[PDB]
Amino acid sequence: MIREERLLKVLRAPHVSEKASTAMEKSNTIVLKVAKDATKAEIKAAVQKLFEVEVEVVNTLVVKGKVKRHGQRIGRRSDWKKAYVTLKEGQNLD
Amino acid sequence: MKRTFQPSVLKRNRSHGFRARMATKNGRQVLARRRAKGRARLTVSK
Amino acid sequence: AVVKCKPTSPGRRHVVKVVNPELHKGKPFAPLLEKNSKSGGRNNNGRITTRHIGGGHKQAYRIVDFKRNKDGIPAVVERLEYDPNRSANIALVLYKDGERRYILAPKGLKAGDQIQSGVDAAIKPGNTLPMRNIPVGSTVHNVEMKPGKGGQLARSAGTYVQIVARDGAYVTLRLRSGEMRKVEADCRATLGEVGNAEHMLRVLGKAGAARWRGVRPTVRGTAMNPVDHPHGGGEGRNFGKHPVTPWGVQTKGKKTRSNKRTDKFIVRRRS
RNA sequence: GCUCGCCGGAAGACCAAGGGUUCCUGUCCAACGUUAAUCGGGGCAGGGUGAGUCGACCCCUAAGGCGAGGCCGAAAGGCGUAGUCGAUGGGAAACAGGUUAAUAUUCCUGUACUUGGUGUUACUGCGAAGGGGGGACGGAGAAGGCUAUGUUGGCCGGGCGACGGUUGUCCCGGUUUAAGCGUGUAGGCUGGUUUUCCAGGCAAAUCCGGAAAAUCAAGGCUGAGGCGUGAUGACGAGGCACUACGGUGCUGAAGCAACAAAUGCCCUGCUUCCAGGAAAAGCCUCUAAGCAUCAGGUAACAUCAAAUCGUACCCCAAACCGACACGGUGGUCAGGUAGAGAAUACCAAGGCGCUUGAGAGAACUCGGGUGAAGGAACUAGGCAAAAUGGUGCCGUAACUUCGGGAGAAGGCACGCUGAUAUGUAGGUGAGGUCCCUCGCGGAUGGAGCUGAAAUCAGUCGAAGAUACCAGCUGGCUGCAACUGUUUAUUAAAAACACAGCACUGUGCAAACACGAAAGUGGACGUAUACGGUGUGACGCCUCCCGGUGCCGGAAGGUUAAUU
RNA sequence: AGGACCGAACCGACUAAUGAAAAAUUAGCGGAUGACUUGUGGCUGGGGGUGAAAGGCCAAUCAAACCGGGAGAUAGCU
Repeated sequence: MIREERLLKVLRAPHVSEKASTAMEKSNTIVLKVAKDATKAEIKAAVQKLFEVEVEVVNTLVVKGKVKRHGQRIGRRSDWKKAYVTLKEGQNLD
Repeated sequence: MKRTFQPSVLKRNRSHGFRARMATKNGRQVLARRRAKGRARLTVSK
Repeated sequence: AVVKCKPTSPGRRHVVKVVNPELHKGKPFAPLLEKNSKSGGRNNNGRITTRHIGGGHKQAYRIVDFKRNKDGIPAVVERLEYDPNRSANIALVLYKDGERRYILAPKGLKAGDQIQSGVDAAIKPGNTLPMRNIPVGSTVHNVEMKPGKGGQLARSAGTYVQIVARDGAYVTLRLRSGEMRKVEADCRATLGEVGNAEHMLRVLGKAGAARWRGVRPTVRGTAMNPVDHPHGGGEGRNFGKHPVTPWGVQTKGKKTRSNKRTDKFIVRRRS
């Protein structure tokens, strides 16, 4: 049982990319940016409540931040957690 | 030719890392000194 | 028996094996085993405290019974076994009550021999009883110095002690060194000589053998530089000084016993 | 794109360590790249790392670390008990195919497995900080059984030749398929089952150990591979539709047999040797306190569960350690022909041509090739080159510690073809036939397959161990017995070490060593042991105690604090 | 059987000629079941360690490491 408030905080964004699109189309799997602390179960819960859609399974991974250079000064982008969430057969997501 | 530095992360940490430094009085002193100096990287710890 | 090995290579030429067939060809009694890691002759400070120790073969520790307290229960000798931890051979015995122990194998002992500890026990080889009960003139081994402690004198491959006298609460032992020593008469002792008496006839025959026995090589002080040893230095071979340890103390002759606490027990020093 | 060349026990493929975006795409060429650069491991932007079963985490411990109390120490702190950490070791579980520009045992497809809860009905002794078993272990050697893998034939598809021949004993390609489940084999280990008692296993034990007694000779454990299923599937040479020339979608034949065969597996086995070969948990089992008709245990079945972190890419290197796009770096994989071979040569798969080129064809330098006659005359010195170089057989001195010396020396044979023998000796081994406690069984049988070595006869060349590969040999002699070790980076030796020898200390709270100490090593050793010193295999051997040391003595002389 | 023999890997470094290289190269060379070699981790600390002993090695540094301090040591010398 995850708290409503917690759930709302978990899910950061949808991730747009070719791969993501492919996943959506073929495998019925949505690619989300989620909180770095968000566990799989929590993510699933969030998905179910907040998008109103049955979840088969969630795979997560941590994306490491790229090191960049703004002019002369070096600086690193933040790490962030990506989640492939596979929706059950016949579940169409808006 | 096998040069002197042959890195190993665990070994480095055990040797020089924060916890090791903390463990002894002299280590602590070193840390303090570093702090005083204004070091950004207080220890070898990443 | 001793066996001079045929010189099919140098390093085998001068080898003499001591091959006893009556030893157990097999894995030892595992309950009585325990771990025994190597020092390298280095103490808790991590410094080398005794030179020339290092390496050699992994060895288990057989838990030998030197206290020898199963009084009244007769044991029977199951087998003789190789112990890597000592010059003697050990013997796995089986008490009538089902317990097993290792003991130093004495001279005549073999599989099937019955042995017994206690005051009542028969004065025969391998039997153990207090030296007040043991007849004067007898050869004993595995001799306790303090009652109850465990055998400390005469444990090595072909050693034994003579009970020369029993004067009241003490008995006088003629130790293998030639030292005559008073010992409390209630101290325990095992009848006969300890076993593996042709141990001294073995000859290692090569450098490697020594190494295998955990003995690193020994450098001569005279081969060193003066900063290292008192004998060091000299152009060519010089040695114009009285022999001494690496720590400057005389080596040829100078006595080093300082124990004033046990001077009373020493009847006569060895010669 | 087509040729050419190089690596191929790597200059290929996959990891660890280390790095940390170098990966992929688009875009830009100032700088960086030893030249140019449209290219890049460079700049900028975007994308990319998907796990119950791989690894970490986790449970367990080794060396070792920390260490409540504690012992010790001016202080700081040292050592260490209980404990708790610490992998490089022990501990549950996944395979095949398909897919991305870039991930995959992680996605998808198929087919699996594991150990937890929870609930069940069925049963009914459960229970640990404890007991026992197990885990649990060395070197070498030898086979035998296997597979990986390869070769040939069969089969299936395609081919009929840019130049003489090529419808055949011809040419090219393919002929692949897992874990799991079932079977429990080659083979290895052990005698089982029941009963009774017992000073043992810190207490108890129905467990282990020990005693008896009965009765049956098969009982159990282990075990590669094969076979079956998994699989009416998947993959499949290439054909056929579309084409953003990147590829996408459909389709799909055969898919067998024999022989050879590992250093891999059975094997943590067996045999043997002495130098005598981790630990703890998981796992099995036994009970105690306990609880007692409850919990807990095992039984299947249902359901839920398996979080977290790593996953790109380089990894003998242009990405790690070397200031550089400059030598070092642990593991795994190991095709063909020749060969003893992981050597060597040429090749496969795959990967590269080393980020300045173009000419010229002087001296001189580097790295190679050949050389008349002579053959060490060179030189400090045959330094360097040259030479020797294989298998089999014959043959082989002094001296010797009887092992050696010895590959001593020195010689002969060596290709190809035919025959012996349309392929032998051997190896393997199908049908058939017989037996049978019935199976992965035993006999007999020899088809097919594979296959040296030799002899005889012929034959070609200047030359047959034809290339690469691959000892120079002998004689006298110093030193050190020997194998070893050593001045990282001018010294590898006659130096150090060595087995052996001798002296000497040391009686165990050992001498000695590290420690203001506690303590630790010596050693869980005990004089056939340990320390120190010298000598240095083996053989034959090996006067002086005045000096300096050490050992013993203590009559006298002298002699501190103290008084 | 073997600190046995010939010989790749692997470990080394006797001869030779020659910055890519602050010790390498190519050609030969020694050991190659052991007193072998190697990965990972651990321990020993500066008059201290370790040393089959060369004053060797202890982070390209060794007859006393490096870093900071006494410290602007002292310098009848340049």
